[PDB]
Amino acid sequence: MHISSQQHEKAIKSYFDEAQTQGVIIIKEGKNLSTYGNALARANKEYVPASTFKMLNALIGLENHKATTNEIFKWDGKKRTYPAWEKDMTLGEAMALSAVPVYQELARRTGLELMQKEVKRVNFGNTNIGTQVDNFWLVGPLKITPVQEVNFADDLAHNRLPFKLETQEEVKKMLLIKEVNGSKIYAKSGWGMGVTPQVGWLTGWVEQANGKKIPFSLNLEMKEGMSGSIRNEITYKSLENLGII
Ligand SMILES: *[B]([O])([O])C1=[C][C]=C(S(=O)(=O)N2[C][C][C]2)[C]=[C]1
Ligand SMILES: O=S(=O)(c1ccc(B(O)O)cc1)N1CCC1
Repeated sequence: MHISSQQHEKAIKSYFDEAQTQGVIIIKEGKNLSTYGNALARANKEYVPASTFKMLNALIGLENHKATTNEIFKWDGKKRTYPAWEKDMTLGEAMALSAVPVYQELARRTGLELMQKEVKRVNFGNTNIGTQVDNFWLVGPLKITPVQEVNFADDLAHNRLPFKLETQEEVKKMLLIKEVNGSKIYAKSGWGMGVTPQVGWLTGWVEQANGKKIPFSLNLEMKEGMSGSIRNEITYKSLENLGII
């Protein structure tokens, strides 16, 4: 179409500039990776996955029968960092709320030995989980690049990960976050709150009406008093500017 690549690049860069952060959004169309934003060198740098790891945590737990999709993880009655976590929920509900405590219970059921083997088997990021089964995705040592995250999303969107088809479909059902004029957006957000600087992620794919799937990964620096929803807003504006939604 008739908009120049120079104009697309400038527009998407301006979304990051206007949020007063530094970031990149990687788009994959077929095999071709396109990098946009205001800090392109972030594309092959390593960051903690933070809550984007919930996608893989869920695959591993379901594959290894550590939970079912209808199982209700009970709230233990203790005060949580966020009040909306103070309730009983399924893995899918916990995905949408990014309820760390539920996914920490799942990681503990899986256990360190099995978790390390599965993370190696999938070859996710730097593949190192260290010795602490319940926080390795939050504070290190596990790290991943935005290129690696968009390639993970590409794999999951096309059922190419080494898990059963049914497992992948169950996790994909948990990730629907927006529907825009016949396009569906499947994604998981991430916010590394226990690292400095703090990393923000939104990793997923657009499923267009025609069936084509376009993976993406947004990566940026989360700064003092930014809203979580800036990740979503920059992402939707960028995908809209490119005509993907
Ligand atoms: B996630 O990236 O959406 C996510 C990570 C960490 C936290 S947390 O710092 O509030 N937490 C409770 C124990 C670690 C929330 C969300
Ligand atoms: O995705 S999160 O990191 C997240 C964290 C903070 C906000 B906010 O108050 O603007 C939104 C989402 N998360 C923790 C609970 C959901």
